[PDB]
This record gives sequence, structure tokens and C-alpha cells, in this order.
Amino acid sequence: ETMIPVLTSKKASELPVSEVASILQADLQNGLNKCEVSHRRAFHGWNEFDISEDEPLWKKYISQFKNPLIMLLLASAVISVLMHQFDDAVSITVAILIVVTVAFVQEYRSEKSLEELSKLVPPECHCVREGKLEHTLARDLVPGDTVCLSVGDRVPADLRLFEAVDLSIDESSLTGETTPCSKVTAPQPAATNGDLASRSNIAFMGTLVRCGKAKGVVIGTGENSEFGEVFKMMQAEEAPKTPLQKSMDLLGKQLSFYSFGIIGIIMLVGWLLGKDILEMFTISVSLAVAAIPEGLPIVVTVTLALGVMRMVKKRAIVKKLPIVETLGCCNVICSDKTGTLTKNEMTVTHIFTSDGLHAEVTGVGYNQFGEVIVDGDVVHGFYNPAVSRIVEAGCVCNDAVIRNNTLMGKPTEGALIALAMKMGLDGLQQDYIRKAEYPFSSEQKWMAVKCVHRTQQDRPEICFMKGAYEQVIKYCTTYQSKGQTLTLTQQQRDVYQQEKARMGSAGLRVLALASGPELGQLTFLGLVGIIDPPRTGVKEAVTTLIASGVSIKMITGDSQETAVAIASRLGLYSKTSQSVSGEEIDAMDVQQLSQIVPKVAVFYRASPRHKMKIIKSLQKNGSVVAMTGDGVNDAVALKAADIGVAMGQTGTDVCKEAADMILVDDDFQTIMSAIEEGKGIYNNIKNFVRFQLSTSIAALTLISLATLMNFPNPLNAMQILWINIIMDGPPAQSLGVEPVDKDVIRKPPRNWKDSILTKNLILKILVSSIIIVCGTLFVFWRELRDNVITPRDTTMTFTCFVFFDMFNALSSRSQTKSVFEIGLCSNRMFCYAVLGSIMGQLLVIYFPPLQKVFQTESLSILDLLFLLGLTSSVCIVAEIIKKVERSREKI
Ligand code: BEF
Ligand SMILES: [Mg+2]
Repeated sequence: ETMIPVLTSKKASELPVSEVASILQADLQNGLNKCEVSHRRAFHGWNEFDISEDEPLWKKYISQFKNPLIMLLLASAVISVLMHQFDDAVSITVAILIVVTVAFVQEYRSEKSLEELSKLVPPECHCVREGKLEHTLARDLVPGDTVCLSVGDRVPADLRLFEAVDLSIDESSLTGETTPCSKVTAPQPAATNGDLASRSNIAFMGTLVRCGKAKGVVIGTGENSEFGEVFKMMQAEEAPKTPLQKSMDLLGKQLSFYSFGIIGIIMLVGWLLGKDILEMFTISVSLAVAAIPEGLPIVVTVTLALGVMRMVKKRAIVKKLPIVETLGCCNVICSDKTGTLTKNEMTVTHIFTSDGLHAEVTGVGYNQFGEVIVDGDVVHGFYNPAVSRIVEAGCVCNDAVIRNNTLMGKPTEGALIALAMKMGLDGLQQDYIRKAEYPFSSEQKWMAVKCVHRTQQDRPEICFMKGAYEQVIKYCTTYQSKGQTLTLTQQQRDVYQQEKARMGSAGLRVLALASGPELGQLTFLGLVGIIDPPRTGVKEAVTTLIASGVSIKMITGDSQETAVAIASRLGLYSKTSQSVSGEEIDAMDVQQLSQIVPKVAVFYRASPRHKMKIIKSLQKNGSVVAMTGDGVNDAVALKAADIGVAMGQTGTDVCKEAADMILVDDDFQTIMSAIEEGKGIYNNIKNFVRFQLSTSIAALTLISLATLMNFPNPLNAMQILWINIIMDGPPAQSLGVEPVDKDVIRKPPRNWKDSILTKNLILKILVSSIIIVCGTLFVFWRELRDNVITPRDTTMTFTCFVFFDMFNALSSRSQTKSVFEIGLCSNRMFCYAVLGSIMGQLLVIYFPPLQKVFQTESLSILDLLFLLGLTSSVCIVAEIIKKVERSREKI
């Protein structure tokens, strides 16, 4: 009854077991009955929360339709419709349909790939009902149910523990702590209950039980657990607008202002001249319709879709095009540590024998991959007796079992199992029969077993112990040295202590091993260094990112020592750096955080709110901040961050949803490939924008000048259509599809205040436009001095304009490198397009049918050569400017 008010983990931790049971009306021994479970499920529902609420396809279509450039395109389409411009409206609607169709197809494919990659099995739960243990699905849980936890079990819901022996729960998923947290059934004081990791009497949903047996009572199901509050916070923060979208909006506003300026200028010119108002107004609106280019969205969408497809081919799914743009223009990259920077898989890396030999173990994870190297020599099997004895002691005295690269047991024991597997001694456990077992406990801090060989049962009993050095060395009396048994002296003990301290100073966890006939007279074997190593290929990637001008910071909820060791190993920590805890982050506000966070680089013991605050503080300075992670605090960080990078294997569903790209193989080379692709996309967009703006400005100026005085429209409809095809067609697409240069990807990241339209680009556009219009006006001046209108004037102007457009496109192929630096062939599509256009022009000016259709005349070889030479000043001037800029650069 009482509708079963949900108890938070805080209050459940504060109140004792009896009070919680009385409040929840839960039977600890006999469990719940079916009728009560159904009654409680009728209100609280199932143990699920809605993830990725997907709207129908029409909503996504409308969302892709909603773009300021698209709105400008429809505005231009309707204003052309009111003046009976059918061709312009058809072109605009075709461009809009193509852009939205491509965007919808790409997003649908990305969503399908995300759904297929993330395969989820319905988890089960062990609970007692009516007094007999029966296995239910995790969804059927209701508050008050008594849940039994075993080794390897995944916690389905929040539990108030009342029975637990030697329980160890891996909370790296929720808190990021690599070391499993011991659980105690005693109530916790309110003073020490502030932190999540300090709640040792609460079992959190989604965590993995690594050791011990537990019995708890459900206190929260669904969105009321600790995995529901983080989800609520996730759907409470607005992702910030991408710099690509801001640049697109700024460019659209600039284009609208430019169109308004030109129509006002034409209005003023017409008023000054004395022409009629209505025809001049119609001409102004027609010129405005001719402005606002329509191919920019097509080119941008095509280039970004090609980049997305390339990223997919590189094992990386991208939800949005501005997402990959944000990754390309990233400035600061942050990282969770436990999970994306480290394998979250304890592995033995250093072995020290009783004889003094040092052994290095390579490889990461719970897999047989890896080799043990002693003095530059690979050791396999029983090659080295000293290392082999340690491996045998760690393998026989082991209860952890790894199946299909999944560890069931203590991570430290899994490290020893993996080390034994790397040496080819995986089956050493089956060769002995464990007669007497002493289990590992916090008080004793050691574990010893007694066993006899399967086929050598007549051999005397041998006992192996593992644990802390201090406890193991008490039962050790002799040591082995080069196959000889010598009594353990005080000097040897001091040497072992020195080695243990040296290994601990490097962040390695020291475990002692021994073997002998009976407890107390064991022989010391050696020490093994167990650490949680970083993922392969991460140190080089971090070094490359640091050398590229991108700062790398670490935010994690683990201990200070582990974070410091990991950062020092990866190069993010030194002897002069500083570390800031979560309490220090919560201490100051705004200004002091802004002074502190950029200087520091290591954050330890950080709550999800602390990570969100750090992300917001980094965003306040204006730098683009990136973060990668696999947890829930990481998920809320990616939600607060502009760019979200997740892991497709070790990550969670919440982390994957909160992110914006998912990594399949858990690599960073893919991340810098995305950065390079984004830089190339930005360069191509800049070049295409410059070329199209210059061409549009020149064409509009020429049309306005022609209409202004006397001769009305000295060009036929077919010539105008072919001109419109050339500038905004295959040449434009080929310019927008320009590949990635090897020099544009070795540059410092673009600043936040940098925009596409710069003063240099504007000056180059103006210079090219004035040169083109001067050449065309000189040609038309010679033809008007001829004082005859016999299609020769029209065809000469048509060819001059076509050649000027081609040379402008060739000049705008690159903005930094010269013409003879990227290759004449380069894009095969560009060569095909220019060859097709030039043969079409030759047929138009040569074939009598096409000549009559286009109203052209015959041109001799000398005239064609002179035209080719004259319409080359744009390319020559642009190359001279580029060469001057290049000189001065280095100079
Ligand atoms: F998984 Be991270 F260390 F928060
Ligand atoms: Mg993590």
C-alpha cells in the first residue's frame, strides 16, 4: 500500500535495513507474492526507460527542411513565382529536394547502422518470491523484491544490501573507479554519504559483481535509480550550436545583406538616371533572384555526405554533418580515463623474480595475445624456471575464470590468468586437485591453497600463497636463486621491499607469490606488477595531438594516484603540473574556474555535474572542447559538449545516445582522420564559396551594366541557359568535390572568431570580378566599334564569358598552392566536365544547326587564340598573388 514511495539511494543508505524494509513493506526471507508484484508494477511500470524516442520520418524530413539557407531558397522561389520565373523556381525546388533527400538518406542510414551495431540481450535477475528462488527478467523487478547477487552477476536495479560476505562490485561504469568497491551492510553516516563512491551499502544498477554473494532489496526501479537521474540530466541540457551552422547562418545573412545592398544601389542608379520606376523595380527583383546562389547547399551537402561515407568506411558512424565539422575544427580534446584512455582491464606488465631478473609483459586485455620478454629473450612455457614458478603459483592459486575474453572474478586474478595464458600455461589449473583452500579476506590480505598433481598424487603436498608482500613474506623462510634454495636474509627482504616500492612508485600494484610444502616454510618466488594499462595506439595519438596544437585534458572519478600515473604514462603529467579535485571545482565559481581550468590538465574524483561544469567553463572561453568517454558522467559531458565521441564496444547505451559519433574499434587514428576530413571539407567549401561569389558578382555587374544603357539584353535565351549551366553546374560540383591536401591538415586549429568570408577572399573575389568584367567590356567595346550586330558580337561575348568562368574556376581550384603544385589531372570529374563543356561550345559555334539554334557565327583560329590569351589575366594575376603570399609567408 501507500503506492510504495520510491526511496533514493541517499535515504536508503541513511536508514537501517529494518526501517527500509518496513517502509517498503518488503519480506526479506519469503519475498513478494505475485499479486503484490503486479499491483506495484501497475503503477511503477517496468524496469525500463525510453531511450532514443524516434519520431516518424516526416518529422525528420521537416527538421532537415528547417535551415536558414533553405528558407532563403524558398523565399527566392516564391518571389520568382510571383514574376513568372518558372526555370528559377524549378531549379530551386530541385536543389532543395536533392539536399533534403540526401540528408534524410544519410541520417536514416546512420540510424540503421547505430541500431544494428548496438545489439542488446535482455538481462536477467535472481530474486526470491513466495520463499523460493526463481529467475525473472530484469524488467519484472518491483520495489521490495529481494534480489540475490552472485559472482559475475550484473546488478539489475538499486538494492539496499542486508546480507553480503566479501562482496566486491565493479563500479567503473558508474563512478570510473578501476578498483572494485567493497560493500558493507552497515548504515552509512550522513557526513560521509556525500559522494557516490562512498555509498558502500547501496548496489547500483548496471554494475558488475566481481566477487562475493549479496542479498538486497529493490529501492528504485526504472527512471528512479541512479541511472535515471543521469538520464534526466541528459535530457535537460541543450547542445550548443555547431560552428559550421553558425558560419552558414552568418553567410546567409551576409548574402541577404548583399542582395539588399545591390537592389538599393540599382534603385538609386535608376532614380538618378531618370528611368521609370516599375521596369527598374522588376529588373532589380530579377537581379536579386539571379543572386542568392542555389548550388551552395547542394555542394555543402554532397561534400559532407562524401565525408560521412568516408568516415563510415573508416569504422566510424556519424549522426550529423555539422558533427564531423565540429570534430574537424576541434581545439581542446578531453577524455575520460577509465574506459576510453585505458582498457579498463588489469594486466600484469612487470615481473620480478627472487633471483633478481626483471621481466616485461606486453599486450593488453584478457587475451592470449602478448609476450613475456626477459633480457631481450622471449620466454614460452617452462623456459625460465623462475618466471614459470611464479606463473604456476598465480595460475593454480586462482579461482577467476575467463571465458570468451570475459573475466569472472577479481581483476587482479584475471591479470594473472591472462599472464599465464600469454605464456601458454592456461591449462595449469586442471593439472592439480585443490585439497585445502584458504580464501582471500580484507583482514588477512592473502590467499593460499593446497593441491596435489593429477598424475603425480604420490608427490608431497605443495602450497602456494598470493597477496600483499608484507603478509606473504612473513610465511617465507627461503628463496630460490639460479635453481638453488637459500635462506631468506634481511638484506634480501630489504631488496624485495625496495623493488616493491619502486614498482609502486610507477603506479603498479604489487602482488607477492610463494610456494612450499606447508604454510610458514614457503619459498619466496617473486613479485608481479599489475596495472591498468592504456589502450594500444593511444600514446602516439596523444603525442601527435599535443604536437598539433590541441590541448588534452583528463577528467575522471578515480583516485588521484591512478589518474596521475596514467597521465604521466601518456605524457599529460609532469613534475610541475597540478591536479584539481571535484571539491576544488565546486569551491570557486565562474572567474577562478576560468583562471584555473585552462592551466590544469588532470581532474580526479569528478561528479557528472562537475564534468558538466568543467565543459561549460571551457566553452565559456570560446575554445571548441572535445571529450571521449564510455560512462554516464561522460555521457552528460558529451551532451553538454558540442562534439560527442563514444565507444561502440565498452560504452553504454546512454553514452552512445548522448554522443554524436560512435567508434567501433576504439581508435584515435579515426578521430584525426575525421579532423583531416573536416579540414579538407572546410577548405573545399571556402574555395567553392569564393569562386561562386566571384562568378555571381561578375555576372550581376555585367547584366546590370548591359541593361543600364541602350542595348537591352544582348544575349539569347539559349546562351543565357548554357551560361547558367556552366557556372552553377558540373564545374561547381567538381570544385566542391576537391580532395584533401597534405598541407591543409598540418595547420593549427581554426579560431572560433574565424569566418568563411575574410578580407583576403573578398579582395580576391573583387579583383577577379573586375578583371573579368573589364575583359568582357573591352570585347563588347570592340564589337560595338564594329557597329554591326550580326550574331558575331553575341557569340564572342558568350565564348569570352565561358572562358573567363573556366579560368576563374581553375584559379579557385586552390587558394594556397599554385596551379603547378596539385597536378593538372587532379579531379577526373573536373577534367571530364571541362572537356564536355568545351566540346559542346565547339559544336555550338561550329555545327550549323547548333549555330542557328544559339544564333552564333564562325570563329577563326586567330580569334580563338586571342580570346584564350586575353581571358587568362585572372589566372595569371591570381597565381602572381599566390606566389607573393607564399614568399612572404616563410620570409
Ligand atoms: F570512466 Be571515466 F574514468 F569517468
Ligand atoms: Mg569510463
